[PDB]
Amino acid sequence: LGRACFCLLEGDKMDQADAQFHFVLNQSPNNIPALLGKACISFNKKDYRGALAYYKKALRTNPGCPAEVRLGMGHCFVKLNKLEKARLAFSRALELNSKCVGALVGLAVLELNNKEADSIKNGVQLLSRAYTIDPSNPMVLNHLANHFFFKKDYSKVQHLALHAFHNTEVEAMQAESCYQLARSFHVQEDYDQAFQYYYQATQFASSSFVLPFFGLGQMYIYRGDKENASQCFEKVLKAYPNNYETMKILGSLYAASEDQEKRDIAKGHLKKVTEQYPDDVEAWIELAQILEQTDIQGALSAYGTATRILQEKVQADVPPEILNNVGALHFRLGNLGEAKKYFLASLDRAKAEAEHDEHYYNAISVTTSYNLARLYEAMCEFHEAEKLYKNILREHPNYVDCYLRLGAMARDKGNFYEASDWFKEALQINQDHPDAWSLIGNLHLAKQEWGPGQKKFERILKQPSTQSDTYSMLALGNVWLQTLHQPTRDREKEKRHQDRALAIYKQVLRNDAKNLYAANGIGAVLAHKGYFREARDVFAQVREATADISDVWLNLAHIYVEQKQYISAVQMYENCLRKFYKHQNTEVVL
Amino acid sequence: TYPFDQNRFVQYKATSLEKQHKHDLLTEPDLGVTIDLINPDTYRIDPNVLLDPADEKLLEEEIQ
Amino acid sequence: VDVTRDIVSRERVWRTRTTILQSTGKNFSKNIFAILQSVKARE
Repeated sequence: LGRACFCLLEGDKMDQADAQFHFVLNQSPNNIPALLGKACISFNKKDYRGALAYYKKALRTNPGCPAEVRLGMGHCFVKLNKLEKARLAFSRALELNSKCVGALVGLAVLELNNKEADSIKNGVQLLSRAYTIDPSNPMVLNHLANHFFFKKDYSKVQHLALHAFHNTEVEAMQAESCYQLARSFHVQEDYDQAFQYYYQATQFASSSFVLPFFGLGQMYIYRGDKENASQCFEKVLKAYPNNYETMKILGSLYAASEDQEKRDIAKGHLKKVTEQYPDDVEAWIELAQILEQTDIQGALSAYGTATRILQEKVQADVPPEILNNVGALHFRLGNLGEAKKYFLASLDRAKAEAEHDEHYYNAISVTTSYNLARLYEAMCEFHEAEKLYKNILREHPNYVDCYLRLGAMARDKGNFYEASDWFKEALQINQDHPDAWSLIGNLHLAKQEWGPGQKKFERILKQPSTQSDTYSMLALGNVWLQTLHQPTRDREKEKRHQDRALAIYKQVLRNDAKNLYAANGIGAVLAHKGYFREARDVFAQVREATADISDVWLNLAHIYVEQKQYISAVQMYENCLRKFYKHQNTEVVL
Repeated sequence: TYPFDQNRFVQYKATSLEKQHKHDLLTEPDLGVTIDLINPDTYRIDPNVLLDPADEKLLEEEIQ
Repeated sequence: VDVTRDIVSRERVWRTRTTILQSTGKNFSKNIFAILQSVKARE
């Protein structure tokens, strides 16, 4: 016994202690605490069956025990929800000795299940009597601490939670002590210290329960520490999913774009809360906030009930950021007119944000007007588009996209307009701007005699800050392919050009397998290499990938007429004619 | 984007997730009893033995 | 100016240039590079 109880003090040689106790039964099983010390070892190995097997032998004999063998009986009955037996064991423990603490605190936790039912007997009889018979008991100190938290006594919780921390030495108890001091200073907004308490609470005993993990994760919202918030909140879902633990990962949305590790879980939480309603308000906002990459109709539906949800709690006008974005959705839909109405009422609601230069409704109106001018371009109301664009540029000339959509509008008229000059001054205001810089050479695509000169005007932002630029390097491939179909291939010149375009296409192949204009380029150059049976297959791939590429319609029918498959070709020619572009495209009928 | 409040604070509260937790009793790692074969100076095994009705219904494992 | 960072922060881009070129399905290029090597086997 001396060496077996020596083992439990140090947390090791525990099966050795059980063996030396079982050495007692094979030398002298003449009294029960010889085998009850086996059962506490079994209990601490989470074997409550092996505990209670020896624990049946306690109460049949009941040696001289003021220490209440029935106390541990009830605690095993606390395990695996044998509660009614736990109550009866703690009761008879109190009848043998009401002075003992374990029975009263056991029933205190036992009635911690019902707080709204039987509050007072938990608070005073179940707890304050345990505080009376021992004011140094870190259980009852922790429980009066969390009661005082819920009773909003934030003073004496910090009187006695420190002692509840120091008087205990096991990790989970001092984890709960740090956690409770952390929740105390959290609602007291002393978050720097309470953060440390949350981290210590997690670090002491982690597998116990997940509230310290939640405390750290929400504490990482303080001080911008939110990277570990996601990692720590993952264990909350590893604990068990709840409505609570959706919104933390939803609002803490490191999912920006093409990042499914935060985005698929965002989808799961969003359809964890969409069916729910724990006073859902913004739940549809962060629904649609990821839906803009995805299906647009889901975003529409989210905004639809989101428009409603701002009206019932108070008849509050929808903020114009919502209304601008739903008009932006309808822009890529057929709902162009009510998209315009959305932008109008967006600008009005921004005007109704009369005093909100913190939120900068003026800047929101700037981008809203940008969207509305882009819409007027879709109306082909280029007059009012000019008006809105020059209104913004006369008030924010630092902006570039309005500066070049104007240029694009005159590009529709032609190249050497102020189209080309707005484009060049967009580089003058911002030479770092890759979109405008690409559009510079896009102008030069009109001048194909400026073919070999485009190496320089597509080299300027081949600086590696801009690299990798798939769009530009495919433009290099395209200006390199227009070099072909010349009588100099036999002179190995266009063969070198074919292989150089092939090298560009291999490069864009390796850096992107899923580009389709690339594969169109490979198939085109090998078709120029005379491999047309080797071309319809590679074009078939981009054909299922997306039919809505005007080029591949032509290039497939070129193969068809190369097998003289006219009755497969001209139909797909006029299928290419089903776009609203030009009633007689010339090269297509050629 | 929407200007979301930074939710650095709990007011719902998590109390549904909190009081659902039933709290362990680990005051003494051998389950709140001094384990001793010397302090039983007394024994009820002598005449007469004592066994309350609550004590018989705790002598069962699960018989309800 | 403050308007520049003021707008480019609060807006969002869901539609760029580069992922137009990339296909919305999953069309890998091993099949493409396999036939690329296969035509080289005719070479």
